[PDB]
Amino acid sequence: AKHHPDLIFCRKQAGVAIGRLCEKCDGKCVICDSYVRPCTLVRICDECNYGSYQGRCVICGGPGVSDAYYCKECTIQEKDRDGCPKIVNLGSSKTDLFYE
Amino acid sequence: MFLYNLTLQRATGISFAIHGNFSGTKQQEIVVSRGKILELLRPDPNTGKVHTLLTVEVFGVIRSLMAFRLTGGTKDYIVVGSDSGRIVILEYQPSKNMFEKIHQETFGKSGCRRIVPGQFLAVDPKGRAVMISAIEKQKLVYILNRDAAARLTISSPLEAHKANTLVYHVVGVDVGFENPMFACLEMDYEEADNDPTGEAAANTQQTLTFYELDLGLNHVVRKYSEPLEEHGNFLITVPGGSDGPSGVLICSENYITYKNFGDQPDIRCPIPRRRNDLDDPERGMIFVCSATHKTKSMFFFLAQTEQGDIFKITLETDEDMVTEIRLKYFDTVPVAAAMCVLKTGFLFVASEFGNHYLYQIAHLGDDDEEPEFSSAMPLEDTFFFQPRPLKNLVLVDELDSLSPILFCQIADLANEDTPQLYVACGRGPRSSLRVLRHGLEVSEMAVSELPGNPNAVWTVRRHIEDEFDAYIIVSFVNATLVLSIGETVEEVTDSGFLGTTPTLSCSLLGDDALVQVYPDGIRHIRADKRVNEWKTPGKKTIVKCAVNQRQVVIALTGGELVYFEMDPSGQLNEYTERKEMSADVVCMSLANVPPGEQRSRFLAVGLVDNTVRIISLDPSDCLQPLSMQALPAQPESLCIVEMFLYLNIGLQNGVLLRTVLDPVTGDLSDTRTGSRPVKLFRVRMQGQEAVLAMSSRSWLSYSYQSRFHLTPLSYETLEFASGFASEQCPEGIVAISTNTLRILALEKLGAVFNQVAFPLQYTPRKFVIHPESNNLIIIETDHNAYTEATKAQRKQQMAEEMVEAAGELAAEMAAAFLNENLPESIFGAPKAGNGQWASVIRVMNPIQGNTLDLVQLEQNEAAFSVAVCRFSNTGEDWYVLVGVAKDLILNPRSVAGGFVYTYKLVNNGEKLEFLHKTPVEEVPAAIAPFQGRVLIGVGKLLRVYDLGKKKLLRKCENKHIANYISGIQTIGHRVIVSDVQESFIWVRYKRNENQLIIFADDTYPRWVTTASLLDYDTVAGADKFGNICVVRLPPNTNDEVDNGASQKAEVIMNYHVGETVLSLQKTTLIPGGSESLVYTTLSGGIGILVPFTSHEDHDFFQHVEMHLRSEHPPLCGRDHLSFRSYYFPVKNVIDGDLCEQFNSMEPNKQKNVSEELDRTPPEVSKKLEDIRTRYAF
Amino acid sequence: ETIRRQLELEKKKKQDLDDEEKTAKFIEEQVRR
RNA sequence: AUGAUGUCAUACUUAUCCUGUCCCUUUU
RNA sequence: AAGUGUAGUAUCUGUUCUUAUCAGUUUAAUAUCUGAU
Repeated sequence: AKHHPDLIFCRKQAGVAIGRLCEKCDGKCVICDSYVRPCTLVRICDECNYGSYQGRCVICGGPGVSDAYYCKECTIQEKDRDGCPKIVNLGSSKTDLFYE
Repeated sequence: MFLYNLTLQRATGISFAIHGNFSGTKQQEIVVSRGKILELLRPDPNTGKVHTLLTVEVFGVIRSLMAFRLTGGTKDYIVVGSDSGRIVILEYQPSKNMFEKIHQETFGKSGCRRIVPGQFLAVDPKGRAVMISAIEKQKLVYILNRDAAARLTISSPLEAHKANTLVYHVVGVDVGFENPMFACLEMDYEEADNDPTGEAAANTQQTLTFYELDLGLNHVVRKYSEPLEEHGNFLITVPGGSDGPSGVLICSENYITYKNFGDQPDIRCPIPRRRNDLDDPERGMIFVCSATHKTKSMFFFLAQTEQGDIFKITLETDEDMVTEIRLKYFDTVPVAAAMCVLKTGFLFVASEFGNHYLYQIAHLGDDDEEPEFSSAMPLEDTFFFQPRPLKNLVLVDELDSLSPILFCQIADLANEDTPQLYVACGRGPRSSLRVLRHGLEVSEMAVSELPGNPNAVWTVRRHIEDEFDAYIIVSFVNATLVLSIGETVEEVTDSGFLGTTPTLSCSLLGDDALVQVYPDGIRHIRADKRVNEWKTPGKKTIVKCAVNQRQVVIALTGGELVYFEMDPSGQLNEYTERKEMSADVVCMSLANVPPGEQRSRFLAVGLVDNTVRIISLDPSDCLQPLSMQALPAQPESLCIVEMFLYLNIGLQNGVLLRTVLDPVTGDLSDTRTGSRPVKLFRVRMQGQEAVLAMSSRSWLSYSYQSRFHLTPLSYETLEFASGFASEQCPEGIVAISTNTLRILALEKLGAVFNQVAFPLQYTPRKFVIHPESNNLIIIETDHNAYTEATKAQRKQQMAEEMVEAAGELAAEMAAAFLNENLPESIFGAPKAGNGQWASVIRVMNPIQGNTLDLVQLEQNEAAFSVAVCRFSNTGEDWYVLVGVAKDLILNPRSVAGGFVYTYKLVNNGEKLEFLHKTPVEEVPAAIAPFQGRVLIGVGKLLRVYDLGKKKLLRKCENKHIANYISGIQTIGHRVIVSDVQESFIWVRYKRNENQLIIFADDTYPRWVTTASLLDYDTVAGADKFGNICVVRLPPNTNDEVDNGASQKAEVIMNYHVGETVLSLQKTTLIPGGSESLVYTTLSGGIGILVPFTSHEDHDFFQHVEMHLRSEHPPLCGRDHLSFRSYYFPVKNVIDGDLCEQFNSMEPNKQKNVSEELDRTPPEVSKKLEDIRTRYAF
Repeated sequence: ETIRRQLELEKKKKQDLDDEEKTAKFIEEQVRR
């Protein structure tokens, strides 16, 4: 991501699941990282949601509230048809913040 | 140049085909998939006529079409594989007549990528799963499951990525509720990718990989792998379970192999060949297509070969294994692209070129003298086939669908003003020069001369239960006659009219009661022998009348009208009022009693003072005016009809006015039907009521997919009209012409254009119009074939070879091979050759169908271009220059030499003579005039030659061409040269110095296939990749001259045509309209691009497109911006095809569009119809 | 501010409608010929 | 008369970011 | 006379190669580096 270049997207095969984003990251684009002009809905991976992994935030990684969508800039650029955009990695962010 | 796309004729070619009960009823439907449009057909079981039940533009590249039927259902889904990575499962909606998207799931990126699934799509037999596979490195398996509400839920897909595995095809295995399996003909490419010696490239055999989708493991796995002897071409799943055994029959070059699963062995059967066939021995045979007739008793397959000979495969099955493969010559069919064996004994065979076919399955393949070649029958040697005509099939109908339109010329080649579109399409024996004309062909059932001066015609039935016509009244100038319609048309007098004078009207008043009106008065003749007459009080003459289902209005002189009501007991009650109009009535209109109402609400009356008025016919406002309407001309007639109704009125001029039906008059529309009076009558066709015209042309307007549309009838003018119906005549027009009768009928309800072709021998290349003779010279050239003299030489050689066998020598069978020449069009053209080709010059009468002149080239020759023009040094001798090439080849290793035969074309433009024969250098592909000289393209050289004594003296040469001269457009001073790999280039030819110099070039390249001169600096060109562009030179172009080149031009127009266009000569279509660019397509479509003459109109169209992009998107999941910008981006092109969905859009979508546009939905409809009326026919 | 263009837009629409009516009348007169 | 070097300061960009938890380690 | 942290970038200050050659790595080529006179 623009805020977290050291992140690793899942890039898994798409499923039939609809994801949700954390309330703190409400409205943020999953790929474009923008805040306006959404086009398409976000599809979660099959393994990306199974029990405890169900209901988590796509980008924020926390408990989701609202249903997310792909940014229109990402949809027109043929970017929304990619793999599962689940943030599997968690590093270089919120690591030492718990220490503070 | 803001152009607007307009599709006049949709694509008729069939690319994919499926057959099944998709309508959810007992009827069997046929789903056809063209290049960019889907269609659903429900042909007549009894009538045997194929009607286009539904046609919807997919807005995408339909690459695969496979059906689906869930377990325990009675309605089949439709899997639509597109160029996009979205797998779509749609379902029919006959209640709304719209294709409903049941499920849509994204799989990958866009574009027909190698790693993009869409090249192969399969559905299992159990209906439990579907599979999508790309050309390589992709395989997804989607699971279908029934919901509690019977909602087909698409589960997540299974990943089956197999690297370095190229999939040749896919098919479903047979499983009776067990672990299903899917078969694919895979080929490994990774091993040969690391073989510099080239050895591992060979010994790389394709293998049948059967992957099992374990329902328990929920993951695909390589279940079985089985190599084959040679590479295959197609697969067919033998149905298993309770019906037949499991297995997959694979066709390969001169072989068909049944190798089922388990311990079953491989059974082989070679492909037969034609006995003493003139084809090449090195050319093998492959299964072009195959269908299966699954029955509860047994199952057979019908497979078409490369030569079109449809063979009948029967799977001889043992107790638990395959016994043998029984093949038999079923029939001889054309080059088959798809085959569907539907119920009720029907076989829909769609060819890759030419009209479709729909035969009746009469013989089951057995009980005949034809032999059955079986896999157990040894041979060493192939079983020679004895072809014959259609013995087991009968051709019921033929779906025209004019496909490959190689060339096109839209001009008044005939003596008429309505220009004809001479369009050549076909493939060798399937040649057809269709002179398309915008109209409707009325099948003349019968015609009979009427004496005197016939004035009017009407047709009244016998009773309410009568399913056919009973009486036909013909009002002469001084009398009226009646005829009884009972398959015995003769005189009739016992009807009860007593009309010794001309009658003003005659119809069926009640369920069986007749109501006649003559100038003497009215006469009600009930079902019994009774005729209640009612005289006209006073000297006022009956001016007009109008009947209804339960009401009858009469109009005398001075605007004195009278009403009559049909009582429930059959009594005719006279109106209790004397309604006086503003003036005398030129005509009146009255609607029919609907099912719910007992009479009409409003009734129309037009005065002689050019004004119409509708008055309430109800009792609350009886004889009360309701709404006025302006008439700028003398009203000629009036008519109202349903389909949501409308009111039409023909004026005294050659034009008419239509408006919406309501308590008041709404919008207004007009079109010149005209140079004749606008007469109108009622008719009923296609299960819909409509208005039949009577003017200079019979414009027959009817609803066409929720949209009014009208074309004229291709016949003489009609003076009076009425409907006729019987057992022989389902629904037709009984019409009175000038002293003649005509019982015509037009079933073709597909509003488009009618045509009749003049076929040829070889496939066409181009056309040249003879100006003085008004003839047409077509260059018939087809490669991979032999000449007629070549065929004779080969036949003589084969005859000598057969006679050299000395087989009791005494076998007098060679005469049958020498004399009995099978039909090249019916039994196929036995042609071959890797480099052998053939050409033929032909000049034929366009109005006629005869070839006035024919000329044959050599056997090793091949034509590429032709033209006709006069020489500057010569007089009025319009010479025909035709270029051809010898020893050519599709592979990149052919040139040999080029020849430009100099045809004389004399004797009143009807006598060709190739005097001069100047030889070319490379491969000639162009010839045109320029300053009286002949500008020709010799490869990468432009030669301006002058017609000499021996050969065209090359008076000037230019060597600036990049790859090869693909097109040459001769401007007044410049010349547009379009290369094969490079874009257009404008070159100026200084005549004083005699030097050609490239004036500029293009920025983006395009494989130009055709071209057109738009203006003095604008040039339009197609693209081999399916694009159409328009380059306009700037004002600063240095016409005087002395990254690649100096001067460059800009791209002023860009739009994806969707289908490969190959002809563009936009000029003037419907006379009185604005000129436009008519563009053809290789898939049988003729569209028209026209400009937006208003910035406000451009903004309105842009807003409409921006709204429709999100309101009513396509079903294939492709985006309009992507569907239009596939090869190159869009540049000022408004896709009117997507705009046409506003008429078919839902009501909520219509309201949303009207709100976003700040106008009415009928406002948008009128705005859309205005462009079609102004710029098209 | 947009109301001014809206009034001007309606005026231009009426002018274009009158021009289209004249063009249709001319085309009808030509078709009569 | 451009540069390489790297302790030590300085401006900037990523619409960067403050309630984040042991809901999961319960191995002897 | 107040800002917290997570990654990266540039402009500032101080120092160094008149080593003649050969071979190699590396470089687009230099350069740098590695061994001998």
